[PDB]
Amino acid sequence: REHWATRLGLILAMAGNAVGLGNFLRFPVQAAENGGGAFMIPYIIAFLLVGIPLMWIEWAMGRYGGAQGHGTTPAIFYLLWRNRFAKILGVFGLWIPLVVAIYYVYIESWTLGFAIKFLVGLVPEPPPTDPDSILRPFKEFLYSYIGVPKGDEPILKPSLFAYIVFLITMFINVSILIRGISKGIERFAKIAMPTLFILAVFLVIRVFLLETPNGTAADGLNFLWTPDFEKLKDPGVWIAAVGQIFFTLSLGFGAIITYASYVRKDQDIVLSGLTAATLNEKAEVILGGSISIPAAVAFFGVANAVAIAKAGAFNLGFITLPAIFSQTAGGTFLGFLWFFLLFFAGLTSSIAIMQPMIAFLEDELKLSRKHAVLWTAAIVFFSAHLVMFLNKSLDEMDFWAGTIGVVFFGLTELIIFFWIFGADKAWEEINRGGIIKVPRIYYYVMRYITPAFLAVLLVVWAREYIPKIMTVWITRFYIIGLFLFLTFLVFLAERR
Ligand code: MET
Ligand code: NA
Ligand code: NA
Repeated sequence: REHWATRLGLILAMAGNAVGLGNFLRFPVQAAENGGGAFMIPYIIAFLLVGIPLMWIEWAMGRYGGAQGHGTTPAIFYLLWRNRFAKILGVFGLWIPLVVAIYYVYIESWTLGFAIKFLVGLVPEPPPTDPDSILRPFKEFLYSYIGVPKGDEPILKPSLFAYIVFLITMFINVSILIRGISKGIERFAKIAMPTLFILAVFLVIRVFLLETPNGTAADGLNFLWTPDFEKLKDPGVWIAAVGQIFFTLSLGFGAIITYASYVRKDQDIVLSGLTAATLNEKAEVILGGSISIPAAVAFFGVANAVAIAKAGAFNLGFITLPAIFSQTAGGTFLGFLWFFLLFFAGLTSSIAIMQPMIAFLEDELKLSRKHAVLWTAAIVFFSAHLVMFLNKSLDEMDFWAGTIGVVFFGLTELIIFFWIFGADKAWEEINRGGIIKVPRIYYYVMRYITPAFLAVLLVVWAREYIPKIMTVWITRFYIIGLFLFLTFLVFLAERR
């Protein structure tokens, strides 16, 4: 079985798995929509009670399975719980990263295409002192690239350039993935993560220098770090906080498990997972939180920044921030750096979510690495046409697979590992070979606090939020077919 070549490379590949678009696009939106600093008290709490324990649990399950040649949750759930229903529940660990990949690589292609056009200077030229006169050209720029209808008709018409960039992005993902774990993902992570850090630091420094008559970036930093204890009672704040922790840490996507399956049987996983989780949080709260919101607040004020963030997740990243840059010296090249930062973040994360499907085809169906990568590329590329041309299909996939799915699967893996497989056996497997050992209190957090926390979250989410959500049926129909297809592939694997 393949294994990570170096200790540093494993850490940077796991950091590249965690540090993604969610750090710079989803997190600023989630923070601004939920009270700014009010979002930060539950966030930190969730990171301590859910993020860190589930990270260690997914690392342990990955390495345990990889020691037996299984990097995917169907086989791993069966090894932890010899039952056919465990294999069915494992199918979710292939279904989530596939559906997430279908729209995540497409969003990644957006960043690459915007990076290209901004580098070449093919950007709108707003008239040099109206907020709408500056925002509207970039709103049309994004709407033309993805093909947003001027009305609400549910058909999208992406530009030919966007489609070509999507093919190029799929090609780039394949070129990295086809070279394996050590010579592909690891070697590229060693390059992308320093590039990602440097770009983020330069953007943070440049944003800190922004001052307009409406405020400064310091006001955005204040808003982000001003506590609001009156929101701690709101369940919606905790739902967003835990969902953001799940998303940003790649928990419940099956990616951490698959990556950890290439960690050697005796190599450390406690400090490694802790370092990767800490690197992700530094990138998120320090770097991600200091670019979008501070620049937005500096130009528009705290009032309009929150309103723009409420306009959607893409508005802050693809319309507002490029427009704000368009009013500063050289801001087009600054916008290029922003989208290039986003692209490397998306790329290091997209290779991670597509590795589970690759690992299943390699481990269980005995396909070659080339054919596993190429067939995974085919399934993702083909299925992506649904997201490309059917309006609001991307949102439905992110809800079922990337939002409810990850929390349900996180509770599922925790219960299989710490309740069915054995709390003491799981604790021994987590701490085995660790350069440091997990604090004793976390044993009770993993056994009682985390599953009770996640169970209450899911119950609240089901009773209070999902009935309202219940052409979206086309997307539901298709992703159900994807689950049946993976179920059939699991059936073929066990029959072999
Ligand atoms: C594509 S891996 C899941 C998302 C990733 N953790 C992010 O923060 O963007
Ligand atoms: Na992240
Ligand atoms: Na990434």
